[PDB]
Amino acid sequence: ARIAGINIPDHKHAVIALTSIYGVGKTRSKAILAAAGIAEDVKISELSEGQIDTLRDEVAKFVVEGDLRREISMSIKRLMDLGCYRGLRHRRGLPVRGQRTKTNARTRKGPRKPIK
Amino acid sequence: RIRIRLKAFDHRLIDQATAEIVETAKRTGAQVRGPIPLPTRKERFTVLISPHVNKDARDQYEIRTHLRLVDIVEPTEKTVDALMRLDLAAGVDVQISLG
Amino acid sequence: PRSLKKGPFIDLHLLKKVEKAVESGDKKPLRTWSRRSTIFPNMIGLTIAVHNGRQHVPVFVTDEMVGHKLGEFAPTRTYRGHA
Amino acid sequence: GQKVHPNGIRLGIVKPWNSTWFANTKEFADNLDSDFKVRQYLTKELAKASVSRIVIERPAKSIRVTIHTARPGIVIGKKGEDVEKLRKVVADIAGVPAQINIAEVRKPELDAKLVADSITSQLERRVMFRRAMKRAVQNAMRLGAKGIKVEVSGRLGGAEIARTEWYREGRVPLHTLRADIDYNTSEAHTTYGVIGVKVWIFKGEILG
Amino acid sequence: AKQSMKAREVKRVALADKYFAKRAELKAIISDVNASDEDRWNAVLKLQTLPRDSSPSRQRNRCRQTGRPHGFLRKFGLSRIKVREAAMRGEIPGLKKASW
Amino acid sequence: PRRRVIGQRKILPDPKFGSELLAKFVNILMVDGKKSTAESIVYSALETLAQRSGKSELEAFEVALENVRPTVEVKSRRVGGSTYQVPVEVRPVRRNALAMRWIVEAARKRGDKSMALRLANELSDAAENKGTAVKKREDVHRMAEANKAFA
Amino acid sequence: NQYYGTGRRKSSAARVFIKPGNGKIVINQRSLEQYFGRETARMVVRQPLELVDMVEKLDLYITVKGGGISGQAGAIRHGITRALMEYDESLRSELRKAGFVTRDARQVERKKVGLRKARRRPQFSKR
RNA sequence: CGGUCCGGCCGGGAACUCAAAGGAGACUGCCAGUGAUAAACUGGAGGAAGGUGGGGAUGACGUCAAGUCAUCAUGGCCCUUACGACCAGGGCUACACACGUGCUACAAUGGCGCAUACAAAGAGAAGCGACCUCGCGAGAGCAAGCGGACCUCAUAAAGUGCGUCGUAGUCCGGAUUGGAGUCUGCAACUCGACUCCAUGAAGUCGGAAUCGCUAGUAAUCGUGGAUCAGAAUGCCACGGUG
RNA sequence: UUCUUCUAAAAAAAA
Repeated sequence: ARIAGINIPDHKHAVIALTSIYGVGKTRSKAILAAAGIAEDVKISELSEGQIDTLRDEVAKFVVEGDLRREISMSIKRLMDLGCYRGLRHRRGLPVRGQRTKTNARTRKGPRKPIK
Repeated sequence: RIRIRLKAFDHRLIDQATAEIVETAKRTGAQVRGPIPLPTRKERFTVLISPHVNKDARDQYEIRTHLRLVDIVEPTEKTVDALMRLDLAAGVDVQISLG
Repeated sequence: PRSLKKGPFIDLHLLKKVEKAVESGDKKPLRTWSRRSTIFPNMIGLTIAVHNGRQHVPVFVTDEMVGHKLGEFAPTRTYRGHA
Repeated sequence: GQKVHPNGIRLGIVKPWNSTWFANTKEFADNLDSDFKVRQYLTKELAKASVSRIVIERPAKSIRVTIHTARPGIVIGKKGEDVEKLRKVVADIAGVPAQINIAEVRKPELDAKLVADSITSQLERRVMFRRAMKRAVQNAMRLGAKGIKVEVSGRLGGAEIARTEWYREGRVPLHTLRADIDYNTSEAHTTYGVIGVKVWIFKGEILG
Repeated sequence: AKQSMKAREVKRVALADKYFAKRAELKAIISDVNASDEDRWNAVLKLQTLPRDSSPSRQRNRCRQTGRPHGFLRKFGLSRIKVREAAMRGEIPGLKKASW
Repeated sequence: PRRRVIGQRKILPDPKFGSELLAKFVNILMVDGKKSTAESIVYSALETLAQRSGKSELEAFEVALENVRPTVEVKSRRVGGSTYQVPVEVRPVRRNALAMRWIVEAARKRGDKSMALRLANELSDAAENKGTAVKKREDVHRMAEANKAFA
Repeated sequence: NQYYGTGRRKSSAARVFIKPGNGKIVINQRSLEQYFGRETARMVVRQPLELVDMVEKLDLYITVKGGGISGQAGAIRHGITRALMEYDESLRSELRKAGFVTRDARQVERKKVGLRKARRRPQFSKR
């Protein structure tokens, strides 16, 4: 009920609850439960500490929040100080995968700034 | 057995042609199955008719490829030489296939 | 990106040029228009003037630029704001 | 321009195609291109001779083109001299063995293409457009046509602003599909630009 | 369209037929899984030396009568405007205005 | 419209009960052409309505409908300079249409878990003379009463 | 000794065969409930056979191609009516009143040039 | 009917679906009423269809000096060591903002997982590409059949049955971004499509206003084609529920 | 019941 240093929900099913960890989605959660021999429909409550310990050992094999944010930020920072096109686009805060920018770039640009 | 496939853009012409084929087979030899009508392929196209800008002004054309199938169950020599030497009107495409 | 089984792409003229450069050890900037070529380990420490449509921008190749294409470090759009 | 082409709208009812052959998609485009080249060459060569229609048909990998013209003596001249000269160069252009037949056009004053070329030649040699239109309509109506409508358009009489003039005697039913309206156009390259001529000829309703 | 564009088209189609076999052979070598890295590397290097216009992908289908690069139709080899003109005059067999 | 009053089109009745207006109800309730889903919802709502009412599903549906059917409604005339809401009597087919539409739009606004449960609760309250559907009925009746002077 | 009918709907074609028996309905070598899980479909199939009281006096051998659930169901109903009209020759006066003999000819309207669907025009803007 | 590996599959049969070709059929043809002894209108009898049965093609004289000299043709004006021509790289994909047309949504008439049922219309030789093996997957290797009512694209989806989620920014929604790849093409950085893992913005039905639709229509769900080496939420067609 | 205004350049044929 506490995995990877964060508290995961309890009333939720195990396969859903595991996704709360930064670095684990639905498929990775399924793979974890399969390796640990735990059914997907069981909740985080009414589950033994030994099973939860097996879950911790299984999740340890992957990369989760602590080093994942560090490496993601490191890659983004790498691009920016590297001076590549993606770096310049990142520092300017615009879409980097070659999207249109004349309109529909709201997620990277935030809410509209009116002309003054 | 010998199979003949007729393709044409004019249905009246293909009907006349297939009637001629079954007649010319029936005269020299015999045992022609009959003039089977195969499905007509309607190939359609849609083109813009304005030279510069009118997206809602278009023409819808089609090319109907009519098809006919005839075959001789057991062909003789006086059947096969005759149909080889015989020629038909332009616009009809014949396809000889033995076996 | 390019499929792994086909290998990386680099123009033959640029390949010969970087070979001559690393052999003679000269330090003059190699000007080129080859924006579509990937960086190889021997090109580290060299200055290559990649074309940007108007001029030949000089870029100093470091060890952190190997897996990228040269054109990423020579931006072609010039923009300074609207206001 | 609002009205659909009369020959096109009647292509399966009463009017025949000007090229009747079959070809699969592999050789359809180059066949069409070959037809265009031979039509262009023939129209360029036989400008003086009143050529009305160039029907093309290719049975068993051999092109056979039948020209419909109103002056066969002019196009053949001495017996078998230039028809072979046209046949060889057409066969060379198409790259397939050719054969050229010639059909005479009885009553050339009731043929849309020939009237258009006559009007266009008269325009090119600077006659009054009204005079040419009246002469063509009177000649056609005298020879027994059920109806003709001619239209001439663009910078008439050397004017500054273009206009369209048209005459119509008799019936010219363009909505009736079974009416065998012979329609054709032409254009005159005068010293003040290009003048367009259009002509519809209604020969009588076809039943069946 | 310009005569220059038509000239570029005929030049490209000529070079494509001229170098068709060599490009096919080189692509087969590169795509071959049972080939060493060094020969595949030499093949991708050799492929560049061939004239750029010799590639099949370099040509754009233009209307055979006017060289218009837009609105092409493969079955007729012409653009939409020339297809309509030819159809309404009767040069394309079996073609007529459809209705259904 | 202007020229011709069209002839009324036929509707086949529901399979389970053979009722015409219940079939009309499922037609009104359906969204995106999913008649099967709509049929499942109305059948479940009726099956729980039968328990809560102790009567047959047709009778319970009808008594619930009767408390939602209006008898007079306002229609705009505007012969004068302002909007004249004239109260006009409502014909039976339109009465049934209005009742069924109001019930459906009320059930779509309730906050229960399933549409079947929403529809069942709405029908029970309607039979019990409560809810936003009968509130809408009293509102249109009150408006027609206040504007009863024009006829 | 079999009695045949043909029913058609939107795009479906149903071939029915009538043989005297106990009332077995089989469609494409499957039972009616097995083939048509939808209750409205089951009702429209049984509609002529419960209009005239011959529900249990004869068996139905049915084969249907093309269409969808409701289309195949309507086609089956049309075929049953057409087959009954020649099997009995006097039920027509009642089936016509019930509107069963008529072939519903409402086909799906084709899409048109300029329109986004059969009749739906694209969104229009003045300014 | 005779046999079956239970598969129209195989001897066979030409009835049926269906595939085309010809013909019949719907014309106010018949009856009653209204009407000026008319034209015509309302109603019913037969009939699959009743008054234009449904849809499409078909656009008068002309209007807007409407649109196109950048599809093409063409009078005149302009350049001819350049306003002509070739090549590489860049741009047409930029971005404080405003508008038009769409796609996906805000959820329980739903999302996810498993099992299962019914289509139509097309395209295919520098092409469509079965089956088998490898890969979680996009796909790769070998590779029959098909110029095609035969083979391939291609298992349609909504539906139905079971299970779970329980009104939450959620097992809704997939934007954005990082890492690893596949395919086309000399060449996916600017600037292609798709896949795997991780990430999960805004959005809880929308102000003033405004648009489409009278029946197999609106709404909704998939499928194909043109363009095309690759590259659609657009366009043009097709069917399912309704 | 109220509902105002649109400056300033056009061309049209001659048996």
